[PDB]
Amino acid sequence: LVQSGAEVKKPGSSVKVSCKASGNTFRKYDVHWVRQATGQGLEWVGWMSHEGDKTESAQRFKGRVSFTRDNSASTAYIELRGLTSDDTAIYYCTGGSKHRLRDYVLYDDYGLINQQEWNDYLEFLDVWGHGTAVTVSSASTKGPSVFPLAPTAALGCLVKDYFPEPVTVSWNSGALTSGVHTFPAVLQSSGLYSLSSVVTVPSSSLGTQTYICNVNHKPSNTKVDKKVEP
Amino acid sequence: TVVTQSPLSLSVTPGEAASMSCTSTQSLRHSNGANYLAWYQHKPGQSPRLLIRLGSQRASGVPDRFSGSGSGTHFTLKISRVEADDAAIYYCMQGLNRPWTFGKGTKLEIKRTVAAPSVFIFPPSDEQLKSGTASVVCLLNNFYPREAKVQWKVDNALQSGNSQESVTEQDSKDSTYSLSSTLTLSKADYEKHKVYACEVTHQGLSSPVTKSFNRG
Repeated sequence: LVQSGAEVKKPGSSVKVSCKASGNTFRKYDVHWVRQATGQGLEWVGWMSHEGDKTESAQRFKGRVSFTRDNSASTAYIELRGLTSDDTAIYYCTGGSKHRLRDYVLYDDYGLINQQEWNDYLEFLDVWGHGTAVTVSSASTKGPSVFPLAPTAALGCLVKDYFPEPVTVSWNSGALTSGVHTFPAVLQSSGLYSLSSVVTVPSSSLGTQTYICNVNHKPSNTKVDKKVEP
Repeated sequence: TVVTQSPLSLSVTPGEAASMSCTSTQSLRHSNGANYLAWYQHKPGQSPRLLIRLGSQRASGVPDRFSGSGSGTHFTLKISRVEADDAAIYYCMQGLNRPWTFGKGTKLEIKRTVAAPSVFIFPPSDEQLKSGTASVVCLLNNFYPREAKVQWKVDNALQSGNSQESVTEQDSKDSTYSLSSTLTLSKADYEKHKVYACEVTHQGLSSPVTKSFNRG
């Protein structure tokens, strides 16, 4: 499925995230939302039934979320509020298979149904989306500063103080997919990120060979081709 | 109703069995004899994939090495003849009681022979030093297992609480890890000291490995 793109929000604002289905996947399937924070795992958030008669959330989100759909049937929308930095995660919309079952029934003297209760049971979540990352922070957009790392040897680039994520780091414009290592970024006390990318080459080639790391921070239109020599 | 996975992490030599377990407090078996516990895999930077539904049934594409099992409160995912492609975090999810809850997850990593890291040290660039900040980086390269400790030392003084490290996900080819630690310092305090060392400790080494440099 095709979700909307990454969003950045100040603590206490609201986010609305989109999801789109292929044809009528949203009436053969129920619509859910799962997230995953930094040190967290998969966490169900809420759901909304294709029949349209049930909308429920996880406990933590009661009072904060609102799950609506476009009544052209095409688009799903989640809205989250009271935003903490804990609500910084990748948000996945997905389909679901529920079993609507009758668990209780009671018939009257006339044979009619006097009492009944139907319940939904989750069988599986399938056809997932690509995840819409939400960053709840105080900082603003910031192009990174790229610094050289210089001394069989090692060398690389240092991508310093950017916001938000992500940042890609290619080497030799894609010619080098060997001996490279690009690490997870770390979140600094500045509220900004810093990532490192290196490559391991033999020193006999340091004078002969060229090594240009390609850095692209799309949120702030910062693209840098930095050449690394000792 | 809480469901808990065990163990937290798995170490499997490729081509071996891997057995996990999801255990729930209340029972997950609906009165129709259907257990509502699904299994999912999640490889990093990717969307999670369903592999086992209704306790034992497999979804479209899941090889028969992944076998769902169990009933009631005791379920079990089993990966037989694991490959490097199967290192991931596997999540069980109950679907009987509201609210529906995911599991804590069980991480699977490839067991390997012990590999020591190759250590490198990078002084701050002169480019960076004009900004008032200095960033020294220590590189840990292609080691296994993941457990490793770096100790920053400035003029033979153990630094603690001022650095920041980060490890890569397990490599698909050699099943190793790599760590990057960044000691940060002011341009003023960088210039008060001469020796910057990086003492790496890993079970692949006989003794700890220190990689140093001197200002100038």
